Amino acid sequence: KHSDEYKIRRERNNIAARKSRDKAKMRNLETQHKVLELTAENERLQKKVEQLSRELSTLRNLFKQLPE
Amino acid sequence: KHSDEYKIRRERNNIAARKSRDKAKMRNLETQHKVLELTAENERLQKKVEQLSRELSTLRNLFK
DNA sequence: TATATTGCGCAATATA
DNA sequence: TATATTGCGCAATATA
Repeated sequence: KHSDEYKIRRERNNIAARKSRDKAKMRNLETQHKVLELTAENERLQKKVEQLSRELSTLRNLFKQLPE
Repeated sequence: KHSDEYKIRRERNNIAARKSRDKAKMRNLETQHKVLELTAENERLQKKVEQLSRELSTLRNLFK
């Protein structure tokens, strides 16, 4: 077209495009930050599982050394 | 309207630009998938914590 | 009718 | 010389 209506629609779409690109770029930043939070939580849970597993294994071996 | 050197340079750059943004899109999707991986893994580890705590409490009840 | 989404072309820019 | 990167825009598509 390349008329007055075309120039107006292109101006509005260029604004919407930049706004949509900003939203996606921000969503990628929140996703990267969420990986850091989940990784720290994952390391805390691994240490807790390891601690309880050793505590349960020691108690189980303690019960198995018991006579009839 | 355009020289042959320009048409070939633009043809090669379109391949590079598409290849470059294809990898960037895959890296962004990998970060999104890592959220799903860690979320399901943290849920599994929390269930393992609760399982070990129950097995500890059940075994300690055998004292008396 | 409107905005939102996005692969693509472009050229400036970065890098090899 | 070359490819790699990327911020506008464009236009086809999706959505309201």
